[PDB]
Amino acid sequence: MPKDIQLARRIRGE
Amino acid sequence: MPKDIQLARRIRGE
Amino acid sequence: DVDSEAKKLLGLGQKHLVMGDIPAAVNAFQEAASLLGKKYGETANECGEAFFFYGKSLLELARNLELAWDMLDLAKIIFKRQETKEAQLYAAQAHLKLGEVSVESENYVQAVEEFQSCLNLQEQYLEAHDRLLAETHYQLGLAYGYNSQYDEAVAQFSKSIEVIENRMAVLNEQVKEAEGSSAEYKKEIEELKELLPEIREKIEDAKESQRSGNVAELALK
Amino acid sequence: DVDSEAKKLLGLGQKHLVMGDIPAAVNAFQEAASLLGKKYGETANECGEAFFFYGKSLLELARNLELAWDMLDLAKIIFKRQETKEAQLYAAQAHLKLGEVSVESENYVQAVEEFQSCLNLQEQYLEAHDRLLAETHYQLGLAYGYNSQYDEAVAQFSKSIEVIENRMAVLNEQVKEAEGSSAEYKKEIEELKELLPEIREKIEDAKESQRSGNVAELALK
Repeated sequence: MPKDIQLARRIRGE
Repeated sequence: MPKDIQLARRIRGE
Repeated sequence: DVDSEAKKLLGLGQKHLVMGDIPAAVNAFQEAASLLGKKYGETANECGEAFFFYGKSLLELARNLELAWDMLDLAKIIFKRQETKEAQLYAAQAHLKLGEVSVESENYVQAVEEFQSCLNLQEQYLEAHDRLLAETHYQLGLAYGYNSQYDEAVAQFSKSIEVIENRMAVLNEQVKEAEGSSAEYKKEIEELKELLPEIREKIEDAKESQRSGNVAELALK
Repeated sequence: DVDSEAKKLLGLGQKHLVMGDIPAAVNAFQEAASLLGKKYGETANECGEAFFFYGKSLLELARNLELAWDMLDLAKIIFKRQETKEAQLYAAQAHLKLGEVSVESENYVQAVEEFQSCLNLQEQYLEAHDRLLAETHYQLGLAYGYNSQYDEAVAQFSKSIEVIENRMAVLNEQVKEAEGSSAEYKKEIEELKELLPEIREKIEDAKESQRSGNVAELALK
C-alpha cells in the first residue's frame, strides 16, 4: 500500500 | 625582427 | 536571540527528517514554531516556513493527522498572501502536503483539489523539466486512481513520465555542453603551455643585452 | 540604407583581415568609415568602431603609417568620451594599436606611453587572467626592450607569463567543474531511467482496474 509514497519521494530528488 | 608581433597575436587568441 | 535559535531548530529538525528520527524533527519544529509565534504572532509571515516544516513532520508522524492539516493550511495562507515566487512555490508545496494529508484521510476528491492547486501554481513558475512537476503529476494520478478515476490517473502518470523524459533530454544536452567545454578548456591550456617558452626566450634575450650592456647605453639614447 | 550597408562592410573587412587580404580589408573599412562620416560626421560616436578597424588595417598595410595614426587617435577620442566599459576597452585597444604604430615608427618612448595607457585602462575592467592583459604586458616589454630598458622589459614579460599562468589555473578549475558537472548529469539520467519502469507499473495497474471495472464503480462512490 505505502510503496506509492516512496516512489513519489524518488520522482522528486528527496 | 617581426616574429615579435606574431607572438603577440598568439598571446591574445587572434 | 529568537530568530537566532529558531533557524537552528529548523536545521536540527530538517536533518532529523532526512535521517528519519521524526519525533525528534517534530520536536525541533514545534519549538521553532513556538519561538516565532511568541515573537511575531502565529499568522505572521515570519512563521510560514516554520509552520510548514512542522506540519510536514506531523504528516510523517501519522505514518494528529488533523494537526498536520491545521499547520499546513496556516502555512498556505501565510505563503499565498505574499507575492514572491519563492513564497508562491512554498504555497504550492503546502498544497502538495495538504493533498498528502487528504490521501491519508481517504478523502480523495480533496487530494485532487489540493494536488491540482499545487500544479496550477507550479506550472506558472517552473520549467517543463522540473522533477517537482513530475511529483505533482504522479501524486495527482495517485489521487485520481485511488478515487477510481482510472483514465485521468493514467493521464497524470504519463504527464509525469513526460516531465521525467524531458529532463533526461536537458541533462544529455548539458553533458555534451560540459564535456565539450571541458574539451576546449583543455585545448587552450596546451596552447598556453606552448607560449611560455617563447616569452621566456624574450626574457633571456633581454637579460643578455643587459649583461653585455654598459650603463652608458640608455643615457646615450 | 546606410547603417545597414556599413555593418556589412565591417564584416567584409574583418574577414578579409582574418584571411589576410589586407588591401581588401582596408577597402571595406575605408568605405564603412565614409558611409558613417557622411551620415553622422567624422567625430561622431557612430564612427568609432569603423575608424578603429580602418586604422587597424592601415597599420597592417604599412607592413600611410601616418594615416593609421590619425584614424586610431580619432577612434581613441570617440571611444574615451563615452563612459561605457565596452567603449573604455575599445579606447584601450586604440591605445594598443597607437603603441603598435609607435614601434613601427621607431618611437619607443611613446609606445611605452601608449601601451601603459592601454594597460591602466584594461586593469580597471578586466580580470587578472585575461589574455588581453598578457598581450599588453608583452607589448609593453617589447617597447621597453626596444628602448633598451632591459630590467623593465623583463618585468613586463614576467607579468605576461604571470597572467598566462593564472589563466591555466582558471582553465584547469573549469575542466574539473565541467567534467564534474558532466559526472553528476550522467548519474541523474540513470536515476531517472530507473523511475520510468515504476511509473509504467502504476499506469498498467490502472489500465487493468478500468478493464475489469464497470461503469457503476465511480458513480456508486
